[PDB]
Amino acid sequence: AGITGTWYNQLGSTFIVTAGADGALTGTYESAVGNAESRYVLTGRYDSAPATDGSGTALGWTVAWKNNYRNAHSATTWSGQYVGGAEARINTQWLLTSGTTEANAWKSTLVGHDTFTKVKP
Amino acid sequence: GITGTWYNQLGSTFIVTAGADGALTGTYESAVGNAESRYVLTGRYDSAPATDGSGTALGWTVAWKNNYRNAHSATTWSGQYVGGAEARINTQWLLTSGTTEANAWKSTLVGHDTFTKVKP
Amino acid sequence: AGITGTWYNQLGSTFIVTAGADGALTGTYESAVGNAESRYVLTGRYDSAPATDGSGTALGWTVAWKNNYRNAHSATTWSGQYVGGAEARINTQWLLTSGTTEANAWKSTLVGHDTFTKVKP
Amino acid sequence: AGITGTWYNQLGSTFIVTAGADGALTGTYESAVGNAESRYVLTGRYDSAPATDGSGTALGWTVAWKNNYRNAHSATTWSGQYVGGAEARINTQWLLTSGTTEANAWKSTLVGHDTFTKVKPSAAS
Amino acid sequence: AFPDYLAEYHGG
Amino acid sequence: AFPDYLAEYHGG
Amino acid sequence: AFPDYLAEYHGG
Amino acid sequence: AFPDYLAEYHGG
Repeated sequence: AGITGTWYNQLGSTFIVTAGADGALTGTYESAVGNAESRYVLTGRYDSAPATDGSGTALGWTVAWKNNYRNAHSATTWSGQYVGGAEARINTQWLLTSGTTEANAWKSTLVGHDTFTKVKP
Repeated sequence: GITGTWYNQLGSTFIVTAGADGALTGTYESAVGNAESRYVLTGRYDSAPATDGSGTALGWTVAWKNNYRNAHSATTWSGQYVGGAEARINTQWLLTSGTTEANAWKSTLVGHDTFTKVKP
Repeated sequence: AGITGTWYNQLGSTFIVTAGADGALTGTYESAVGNAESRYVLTGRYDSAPATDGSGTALGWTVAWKNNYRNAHSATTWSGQYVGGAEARINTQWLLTSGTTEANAWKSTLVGHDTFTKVKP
Repeated sequence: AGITGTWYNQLGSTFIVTAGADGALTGTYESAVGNAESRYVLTGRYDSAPATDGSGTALGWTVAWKNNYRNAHSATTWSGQYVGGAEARINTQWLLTSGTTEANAWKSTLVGHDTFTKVKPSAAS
Repeated sequence: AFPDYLAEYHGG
Repeated sequence: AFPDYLAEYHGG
Repeated sequence: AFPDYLAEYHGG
Repeated sequence: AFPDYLAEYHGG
């Protein structure tokens, strides 16, 4: 039980993360195929002493879409919470920002959502 | 360009280092800047941005826990660095609270902020 | 357009809307129980001449959370698209803003998402 | 004083709105040039009985980016509040959604923000 | 405000 | 679509 | 939670 | 940019 582990969205995109004792999230995020070109560094933070009243655990992380194979000139942040129990889940909303000219900055940031579980689809 | 000390219009201040392989690491504190106000910041940035006038994509997270207090919440900033004589980081943020399942629908606030290297 | 009709989310909250030839959306949004105290005016706009390439139909609407019975001092906007098919769907992102003091304005606006179909759950 | 009136963002985009007594917003949003091709219908709602405690007035509106001249196959909603005082202001966050294929729906919706006042930028100081 | 009776209308 | 002529209406 | 001391860090 | 290969990572 806990945030540390391997997580999947419904499309099989997979992050492998360690949740450190003083709030660090560190790992990788890769495609369902899991080839090297598809793998990116994931870094974030979480509440290492959450409430004990049934509340989830607040967290967030970032992936910049550059690795040693390709570069999309963009980065995504996910903001959400971890919910423990029999079917642990991380529910998120995300922001995806592209590097843009000043003229195009108004259309630099997309919003969306996703959910992750430890069960491989 | 990114590495350094940044301020918003209220004087909240972070130090950040843009590492060789895309890491952002630093500390975000209040305008008063006392120990209780300091939080760890971690994120990522595009270490090889386009050369066509585009900004540099980045993001970071602060979980609002330190050794002194804990808000049971965390914020992510998504945005871009724009270099030059008046360098700026323009962001959109999401602030999520740990909530019960019944309250999860109202767990996440949205907003925006801009940072510069000049003290207000 | 296919938008005119009665729509439901997964919790059974339901709106009944007309998509006018002029691009207007007009109707009522109510709770699953649907008592009078639960009903609010909905108004919005949609693209009355969408692309013919498989794209959805862009739309948005607003509900201010005031009726004669109660007032939450808040309003929500939904931005999204209608997706035609054997089973039509409207997918949305929403922003819920409260009236606040200036000091609390930073925490005035929540974000989320929801999806609606014409099938009562 | 109030929501009814002509509002401008910093680029001079101009909305002309009427706030009806029981919560309707109706009007038009146009460019700084203000020619017919630039003008779009706006509709929304606002809290017609805001709290009497220093709070602003919650509101929202939508523009679909189609008029008789052109069609971007997209629509924007603005969510925010009206704030009275020495220079009245409407502060907003917005969502702009494009009609997309199902494959591209994940990248259908941009987020941003804007602020409006009743002062035309050419007269601003 | 964000009262609990609004939750269902927002999908929660 | 998000054509450039929409920029000013969105504050950009 | 969203305590008031967080406001400045969020630009408000 | 928002290339199509990013879709799955965003749930799309």
